[PDB]
Amino acid sequence: LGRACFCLLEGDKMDQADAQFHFVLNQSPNNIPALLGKACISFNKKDYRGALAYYKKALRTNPGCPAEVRLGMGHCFVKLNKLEKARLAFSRALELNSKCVGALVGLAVLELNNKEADSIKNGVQLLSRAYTIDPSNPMVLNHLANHFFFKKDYSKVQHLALHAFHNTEVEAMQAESCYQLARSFHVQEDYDQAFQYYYQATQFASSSFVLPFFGLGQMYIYRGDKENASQCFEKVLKAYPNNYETMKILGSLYAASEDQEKRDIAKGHLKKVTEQYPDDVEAWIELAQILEQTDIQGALSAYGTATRILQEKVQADVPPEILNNVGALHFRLGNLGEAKKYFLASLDRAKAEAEHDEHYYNAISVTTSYNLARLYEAMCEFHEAEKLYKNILREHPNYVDCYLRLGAMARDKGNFYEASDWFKEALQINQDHPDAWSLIGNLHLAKQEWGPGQKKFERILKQPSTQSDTYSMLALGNVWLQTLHQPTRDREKEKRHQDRALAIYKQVLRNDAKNLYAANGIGAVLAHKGYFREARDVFAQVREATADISDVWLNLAHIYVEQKQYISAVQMYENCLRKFYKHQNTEVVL
Amino acid sequence: TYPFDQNRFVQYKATSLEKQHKHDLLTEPDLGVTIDLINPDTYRIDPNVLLDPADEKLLEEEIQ
Amino acid sequence: VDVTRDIVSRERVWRTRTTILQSTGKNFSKNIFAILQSVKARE
Repeated sequence: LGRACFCLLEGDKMDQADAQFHFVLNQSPNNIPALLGKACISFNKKDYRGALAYYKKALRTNPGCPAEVRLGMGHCFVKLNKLEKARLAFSRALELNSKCVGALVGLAVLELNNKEADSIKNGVQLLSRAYTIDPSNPMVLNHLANHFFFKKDYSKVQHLALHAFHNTEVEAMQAESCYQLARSFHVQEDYDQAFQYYYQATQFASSSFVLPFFGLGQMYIYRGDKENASQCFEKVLKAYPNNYETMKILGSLYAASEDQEKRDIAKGHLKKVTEQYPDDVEAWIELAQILEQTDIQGALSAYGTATRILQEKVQADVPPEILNNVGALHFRLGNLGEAKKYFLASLDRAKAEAEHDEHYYNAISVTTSYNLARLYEAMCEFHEAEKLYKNILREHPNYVDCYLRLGAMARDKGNFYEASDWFKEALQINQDHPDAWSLIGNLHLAKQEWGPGQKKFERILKQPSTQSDTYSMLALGNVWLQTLHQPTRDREKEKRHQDRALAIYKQVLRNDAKNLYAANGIGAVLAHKGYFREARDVFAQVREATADISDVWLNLAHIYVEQKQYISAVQMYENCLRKFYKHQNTEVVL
Repeated sequence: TYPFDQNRFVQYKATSLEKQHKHDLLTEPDLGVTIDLINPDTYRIDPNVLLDPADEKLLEEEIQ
Repeated sequence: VDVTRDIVSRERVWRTRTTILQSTGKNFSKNIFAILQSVKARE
């Protein structure tokens, strides 16, 4: 016994202690605490069956025990929800000795299940009597601490939670002590210290329960520490999913774009809360906030009930950021007119944000007007588009996209307009701007005699800050392919050009397998290499990938007429004619 | 984007997730009893033995 | 100016240039590079 109880003090040689106790039964099983010390070892190995097997032998004999063998009986009955037996064991423990603490605190936790039912007997009889018979008991100190938290006594919780921390030495108890001091200073907004308490609470005993993990994760919202918030909140879902633990990962949305590790879980939480309603308000906002990459109709539906949800709690006008974005959705839909109405009422609601230069409704109106001018371009109301664009540029000339959509509008008229000059001054205001810089050479695509000169005007932002630029390097491939179909291939010149375009296409192949204009380029150059049976297959791939590429319609029918498959070709020619572009495209009928 | 409040604070509260937790009793790692074969100076095994009705219904494992 | 960072922060881009070129399905290029090597086997 001396060496077996020596083992439990140090947390090791525990099966050795059980063996030396079982050495007692094979030398002298003449009294029960010889085998009850086996059962506490079994209990601490989470074997409550092996505990209670020896624990049946306690109460049949009941040696001289003021220490209440029935106390541990009830605690095993606390395990695996044998509660009614736990109550009866703690009761008879109190009848043998009401002075003992374990029975009263056991029933205190036992009635911690019902707080709204039987509050007072938990608070005073179940707890304050345990505080009376021992004011140094870190259980009852922790429980009066969390009661005082819920009773909003934030003073004496910090009187006695420190002692509840120091008087205990096991990790989970001092984890709960740090956690409770952390929740105390959290609602007291002393978050720097309470953060440390949350981290210590997690670090002491982690597998116990997940509230310290939640405390750290929400504490990482303080001080911008939110990277570990996601990692720590993952264990909350590893604990068990709840409505609570959706919104933390939803609002803490490191999912920006093409990042499914935060985005698929965002989808799961969003359809964890969409069916729910724990006073859902913004739940549809962060629904649609990821839906803009995805299906647009889901975003529409989210905004639809989101428009409603701002009206019932108070008849509050929808903020114009919502209304601008739903008009932006309808822009890529057929709902162009009510998209315009959305932008109008967006600008009005921004005007109704009369005093909100913190939120900068003026800047929101700037981008809203940008969207509305882009819409007027879709109306082909280029007059009012000019008006809105020059209104913004006369008030924010630092902006570039309005500066070049104007240029694009005159590009529709032609190249050497102020189209080309707005484009060049967009580089003058911002030479770092890759979109405008690409559009510079896009102008030069009109001048194909400026073919070999485009190496320089597509080299300027081949600086590696801009690299990798798939769009530009495919433009290099395209200006390199227009070099072909010349009588100099036999002179190995266009063969070198074919292989150089092939090298560009291999490069864009390796850096992107899923580009389709690339594969169109490979198939085109090998078709120029005379491999047309080797071309319809590679074009078939981009054909299922997306039919809505005007080029591949032509290039497939070129193969068809190369097998003289006219009755497969001209139909797909006029299928290419089903776009609203030009009633007689010339090269297509050629 | 929407200007979301930074939710650095709990007011719902998590109390549904909190009081659902039933709290362990680990005051003494051998389950709140001094384990001793010397302090039983007394024994009820002598005449007469004592066994309350609550004590018989705790002598069962699960018989309800 | 403050308007520049003021707008480019609060807006969002869901539609760029580069992922137009990339296909919305999953069309890998091993099949493409396999036939690329296969035509080289005719070479």
